[PDB]
Amino acid sequence: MLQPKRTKFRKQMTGHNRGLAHRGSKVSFGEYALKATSRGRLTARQIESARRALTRHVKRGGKIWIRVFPDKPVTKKPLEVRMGKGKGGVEYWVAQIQPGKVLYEIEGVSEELAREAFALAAAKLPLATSFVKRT
Amino acid sequence: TRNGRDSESKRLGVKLFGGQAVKAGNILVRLRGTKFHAGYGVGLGKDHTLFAKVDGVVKFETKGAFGRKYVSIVAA
Amino acid sequence: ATVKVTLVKSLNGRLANHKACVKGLGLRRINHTVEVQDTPENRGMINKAYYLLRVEG
Amino acid sequence: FIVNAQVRSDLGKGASRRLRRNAGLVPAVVYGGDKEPQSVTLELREIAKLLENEAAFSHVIALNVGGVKETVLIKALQRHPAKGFVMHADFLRVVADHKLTAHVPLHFINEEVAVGVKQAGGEISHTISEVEVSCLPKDLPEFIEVDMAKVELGQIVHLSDLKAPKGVELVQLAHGNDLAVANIHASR
RNA sequence: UUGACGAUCAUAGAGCGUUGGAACCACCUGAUCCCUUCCCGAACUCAGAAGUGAAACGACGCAUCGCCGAUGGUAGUGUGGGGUCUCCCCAUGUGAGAGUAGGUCAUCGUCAAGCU
RNA sequence: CUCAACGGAUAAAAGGUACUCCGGGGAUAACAGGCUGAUACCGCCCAAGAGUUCAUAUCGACGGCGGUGUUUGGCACCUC
RNA sequence: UCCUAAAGAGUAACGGAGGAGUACGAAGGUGCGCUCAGACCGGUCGGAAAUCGGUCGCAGAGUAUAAAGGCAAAAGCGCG
RNA sequence: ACCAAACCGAUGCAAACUCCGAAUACCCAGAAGUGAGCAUGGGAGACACACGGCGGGUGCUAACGUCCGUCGUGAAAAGGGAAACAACCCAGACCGCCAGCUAAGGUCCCAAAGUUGUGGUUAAGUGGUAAACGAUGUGGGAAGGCUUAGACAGCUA
Repeated sequence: MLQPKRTKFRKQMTGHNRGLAHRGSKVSFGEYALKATSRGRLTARQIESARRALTRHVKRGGKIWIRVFPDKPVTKKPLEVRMGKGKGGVEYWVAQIQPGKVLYEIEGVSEELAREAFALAAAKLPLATSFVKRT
Repeated sequence: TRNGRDSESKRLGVKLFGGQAVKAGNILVRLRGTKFHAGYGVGLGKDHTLFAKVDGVVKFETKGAFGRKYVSIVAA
Repeated sequence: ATVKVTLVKSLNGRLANHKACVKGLGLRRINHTVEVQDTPENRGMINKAYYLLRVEG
Repeated sequence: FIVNAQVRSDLGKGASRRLRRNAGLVPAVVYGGDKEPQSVTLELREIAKLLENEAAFSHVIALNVGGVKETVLIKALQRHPAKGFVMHADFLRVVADHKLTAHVPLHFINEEVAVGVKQAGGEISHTISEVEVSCLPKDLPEFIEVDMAKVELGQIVHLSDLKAPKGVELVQLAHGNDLAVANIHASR
């Protein structure tokens, strides 16, 4: 899926997920967008479930942009292992969302076609998203 | 594969701040290679350790082209 | 002039710093009222411990 | 296009948030060429009508500060990112002679029937909008009409092609560049 | 009209354009003689102007790049209390960064030397 | 001088015990309890599709949100 | 040596990343001189790239040895 | 029809990336008021820590898990509050009293004190446990859309 080609390091801290989103909250390319109103983190297989939902409800044209990109590796110790022997291996990759961030953009369609298309992509994402327009 | 092995923390810093009084051997700055340059009355020893030579008050002034940090001791 | 202060909270679950601001004014226990000479330095201590105090004039 | 304001002699973080929940107001400033900057309260129920309007961004608005009247153009909108609503307004006095700078909407007026669309299986992809302006404040550009009905499947449209009327310059040609505007391409 | 040595380090920079000689300065002539080149009078040095201001250097103009940069708002944060409590909110003290209005073709000092 | 076990026990040192023994410990494991649910097991949301046609008679890929403490676990609070 | 380490010092984990158990009689002293990589165009058998000439550079090179902090009085390079 | 440096424009992100950049904490100096530093000696005890708040590592941003930084309480502190509840709020017990005012928490009856006053809201026993998600539940606030030229419903082709 979406992940970097080569990385300067292999593992990374956890950190926190604070603040709002002041850059990333403005629609730039499309004319409609699905911005996110609750904080969370998306695990890069949800993105391909939500992408392949929008691309078959259009069928005709339109252009799709994917604004967010996962770059944060997240580990997971295997089962039946006591704690404290190192750090587990990287299983998947995560992007970090915070309220206001725009997830998908669309243009070249009707608004009422697109409004019922982001309904399909929102049922695959674990966040409370909304519908916004270009100003 | 296994990685502990840190070192033992040399105690670097800056002693003797903006308005102190000094002597003739005080040290004023350990250093790690010229964060601060030798100003008016200071020494710059072997491993870039600054030190005083005359008596007075530390200054910590920025001067000149390149904008380098000059620690001078003012007879005041 | 002067201004009278009133200790209306306890001193026991407090920081180590507010507990010396009140002792610098000269308050010993709750409902103990003193007179301070209102200088820029005495009313500086009141601004730290404003919530333990009652500045009633 | 008309608004009316008040003076706002309370500045901070604390006094600025109590405006938004208690009274429903919105802070603002008026800063211009001749005078000092002056702060101002407006309502969130009024600016809502102006921001809903189409060409209101590139247009002159008369402001009633007290009974004080001034021709005011708007160049900023700080906006709340999470919920989405207007935060402080930051607009501009208009002098009769100092050049000016604003942003102007585009329309792409005639693209129903394009030779790239009707002859070859066509698409029209608007890359840019909100192109700037550098005018004289006397005569305003509300919008700019672009016509992509004409020539080709497979041509892009630059900034040099579309025309700014009555002697108005474009800042992007004042710098050494020429941005592409719209494309016509084949669908997937 | 210049020349030396500083003060201050871009609001002093870069780019473009214009302009100055026989006082200064620079190029210039020749290396015989000092002296020099891991080869070369290029650089270094010596005896020297004619010749020239082309180049260089200084001055004078342009905000085109750069560089400074308000006000207002916003982020964060010390203490006290809250709440739906992996995050925020209220009272109070504090308050950027980014961007906007706009700015900038520097300002001085010591001598010799040009009204001086 | 490398017990480099780097403040270095001596010039000079490997193993077994289900035949075992003394002094202690829930400062510490195996059984049951306890907190926790990754794993489990029972659901529920979108619905690509197949079901001849027809998404919901029956199933339902890609993915999301929970409940029970039932087994594989995590920790080591109780009892040597 | 860096990170965890909370803008003074210090600070743990069978926490994340790397290196040493040496070289040098000049790779030291001192006086005198001098600037990088790269880009590009011209040029005999090299030829994407050797040497030479040129413009543009504005440390993107170099530093005996890991990384960090530095370096135009150059701490980098040459000669007596 | 390949792709694809490099370069221009818009657009996001780093504990081991910085052109920047606070609050606090540290140092040294100045003074006013209020109330205990240095040095040398004698005697020890301690070197199994616990939870909670605010910053973090690890874990599954799971555990009354575990290793750190800092303040507080237990340990070594009773009394009142949370039904019972070391460590959470309040407050620190020299002794006597059949005396008065208060703090957190409260005022129908067990159970000491308001069946107090005022303005609205909820009918589910919510209060007195919970998620995506669903819905002509209702109260408020701006919106518009059409309409005595006959709208919406309805019965009429």
